[PDB]
Amino acid sequence: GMTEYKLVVVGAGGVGKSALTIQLIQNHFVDEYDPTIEDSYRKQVVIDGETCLLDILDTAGQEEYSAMRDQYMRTGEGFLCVFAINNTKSFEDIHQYREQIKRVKDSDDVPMVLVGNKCDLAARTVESRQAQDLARSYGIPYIETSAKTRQGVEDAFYTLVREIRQH
Amino acid sequence: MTEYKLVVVGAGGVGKSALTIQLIQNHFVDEYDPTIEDSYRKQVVIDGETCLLDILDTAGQEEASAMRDQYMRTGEGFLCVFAINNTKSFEDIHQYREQIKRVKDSDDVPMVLVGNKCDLAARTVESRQAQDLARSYGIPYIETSAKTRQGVEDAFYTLVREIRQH
Amino acid sequence: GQMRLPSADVYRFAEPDSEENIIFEEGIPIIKAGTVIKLIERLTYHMYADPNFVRTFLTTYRSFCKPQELLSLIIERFEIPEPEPTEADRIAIENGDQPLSAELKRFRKEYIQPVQLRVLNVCRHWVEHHFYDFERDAYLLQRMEEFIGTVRGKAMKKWVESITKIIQRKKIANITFQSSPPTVEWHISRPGHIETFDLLTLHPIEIARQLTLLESDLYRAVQPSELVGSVWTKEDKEINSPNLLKMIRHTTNLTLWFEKCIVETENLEERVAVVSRIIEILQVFQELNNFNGVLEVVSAMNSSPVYRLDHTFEQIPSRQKKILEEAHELSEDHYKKYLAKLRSINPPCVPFFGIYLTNILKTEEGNPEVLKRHGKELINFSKRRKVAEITGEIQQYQNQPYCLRVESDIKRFFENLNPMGNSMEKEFTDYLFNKSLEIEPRNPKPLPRFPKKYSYPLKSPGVRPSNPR
Ligand SMILES: Nc1nc2c(ncn2[C@@H]2O[C@H](COP(=O)(O)OP(=O)(O)NP(=O)(O)O)[C@@H](O)[C@H]2O)c(=O)[nH]1
Ligand SMILES: NS(=O)(=O)c1ccc(Oc2ccccc2)cc1
Ligand SMILES: [Mg+2]
Ligand code: NA
Repeated sequence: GMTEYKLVVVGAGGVGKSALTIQLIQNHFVDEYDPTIEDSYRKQVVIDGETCLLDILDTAGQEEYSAMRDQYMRTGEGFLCVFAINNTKSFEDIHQYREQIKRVKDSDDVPMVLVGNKCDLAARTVESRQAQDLARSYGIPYIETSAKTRQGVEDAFYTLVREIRQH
Repeated sequence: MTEYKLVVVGAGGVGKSALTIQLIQNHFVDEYDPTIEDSYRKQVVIDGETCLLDILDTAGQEEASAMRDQYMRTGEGFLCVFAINNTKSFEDIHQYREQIKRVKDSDDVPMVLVGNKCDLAARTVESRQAQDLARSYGIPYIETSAKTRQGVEDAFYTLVREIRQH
Repeated sequence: GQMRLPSADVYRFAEPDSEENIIFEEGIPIIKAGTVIKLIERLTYHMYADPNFVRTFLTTYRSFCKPQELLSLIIERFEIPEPEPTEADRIAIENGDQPLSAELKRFRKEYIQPVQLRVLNVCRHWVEHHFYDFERDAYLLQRMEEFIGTVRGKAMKKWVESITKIIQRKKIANITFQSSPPTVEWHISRPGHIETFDLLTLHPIEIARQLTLLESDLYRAVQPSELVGSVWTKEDKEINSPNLLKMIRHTTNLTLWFEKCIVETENLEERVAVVSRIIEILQVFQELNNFNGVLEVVSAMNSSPVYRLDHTFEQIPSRQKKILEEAHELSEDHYKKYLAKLRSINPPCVPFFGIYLTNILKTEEGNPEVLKRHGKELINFSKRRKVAEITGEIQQYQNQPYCLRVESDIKRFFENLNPMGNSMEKEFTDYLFNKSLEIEPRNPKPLPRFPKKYSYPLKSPGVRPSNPR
């Protein structure tokens, strides 16, 4: 029946990456989560009038298992590459995540979006122009999100689904 | 996975904690540190079925004797432990048996009678006397050593079988 | 009737329950949220004990209460005032008679002694299972020693004297099986000849056994202090989570060693022998319930350098293709079959830690520290219970030891494995991928031939154990 999209979240640890999927899948209006619950990472949505099922893999917390990244990444059809806007190192990591995705998928044109995540009130160190320039150099969209207000969260995932649909 | 709530009861110093820690960790505790209340979990396959044992290790010292109803209500089966070199601990068994029956309002509570410290030569409770008591309760009698592991799995897993057939 | 309580003005833990200080979940109650005073009251409640509450609380409390403040609060809880004589007692004393003191005796037996015993049980569990608070704060330990060492009165004496000794033991600080472990197995490399040890020269049974002992020890060493607060992801992770990181780094190193053994074997026939041997090791890992080891192999076979080696995969025997594919199926659909298998086996086992890490991290990030109710902020205890359910599962699998004999030289060989050498990660993983491209070039480039590198027999001894008398 309805299309299922397998999405994979990648990016540096320790900087609030997990808030993106939690806020999406969450009871939007009750701040609560049990990740152990069967299908705490599946969500039926309507994007541009077409109903589909999102299956989101976010292995946040497992970043030190670096030799597992290839296997996790190969499961995905589209990728959210996430950095924290107050952590320049996480932004500099993006290039290698994208190169690794391209190698694992054996393609120079993998659906992906660049996501800049505001995870606290600490001072921003990556300006939006820097991230827009990076995303344009890759030919991919850029979305900024808040880890606290849910702003941008739907846009990040829906934009990625549109990249898959238009591949 | 079925969950089973087991409770280990008996006089102070008979080896309730040593029995439990031998089952859980395969380690014999030499020290005598009187228990207030400890709890353990163990996943184990018994008769081909996986279950989860919740084991409550209780206080045998008399100073805690007024605090037993709370754990007897929730326990599903009871290991009633005495030491075979301690006749007073054997005489204390019937007091635990009667309290469990009163609290659970039942004549048919899963139990096993355990004679511990069977590695020690200097026995003062004969097996026959304990077996007679067990028969009067309708329950099995198993002699154990927390030190050597003799009988330890048999005691706990026999109790699980009695809960499973209850 | 119920016992009367001290005035809440002299004893804070007698304040009535209300929705402004405690909220229960929908036969002991389960706490959703509460003030720290109410959490400590219920932790040490006179009517019962949740045996698991003490572990949950002591594992997670530092997210809402400092260790020094916890000790102050449980000392305050312990020091319960006794009621004054009743009218009947007064009349007896006025007549020169001894009072019955029925209400006082009941309050001692049914309120003071259970609450005080449960406070001491918190202290005992704190010292025995969460001693790091005292290792990191010597003054906290002094305060605990002084408190325990000055408790008077005979009802608590046995436990006070015991806890004093336990503390002194902890400051300066053996397995039994019924059956014997199986005999250590040897193949081309013989005992003592560590210089010949390698993937194909050690016995595959013994590779899997010694790696399982190593990985089990690494799994068993991880304490909850390394997990609560998601500290293994934060800037001080090397300070706060050293055993967890050692465990993960071992897993990563072994996965990379498997990949390196494969792609540095340029001859196709020899490389098939290498891959087949690693799948045999995976079979023994499965037999031993070493799921960490199982996924070490699966991760290597699904890595970019190995997964693309179609000419190698084509020559793997069908039964071994099936073993690898069924092992990979454990990870599919968010580890659905792995989780079911872990919960079905008979331990000992070595779980894969990564799922626990993700679940702890997401529980902490996805739930608020406090709940706001009637203008008050209540500690969200349900969130802490969820974290402690995960740390409790971890601990349950840390109890059971493997009945396998250590081989000190094989153990040292795997402890010292260092496939990356002095290279950085990107340099090394690009090297592995370039080797993959060399030995099996992308179509339509032709497949080259390469000379053999191993001078000893490639035939496996198999993975069924042998038993001489
Ligand atoms: N020889 C021998 N000693 C044992 C055995 N079981 C326990 N002991 C010893 O007996 C002492 C008391 O054991 P322990 O497990 O603390 O007894 P308990 O019944 O749990 N005591 P409590 O009711 O106060 O908590 C310890 O010194 C322990 O080593 C056994 O099977 N054999
Ligand atoms: N997804 S899986 O685990 O079943 C799997 C299947 C085939 C693989 O290819 C190869 C396997 C071995 C050597 C070379 C190549 C890898 C992994
Ligand atoms: Mg004990
Ligand atoms: Na920065």
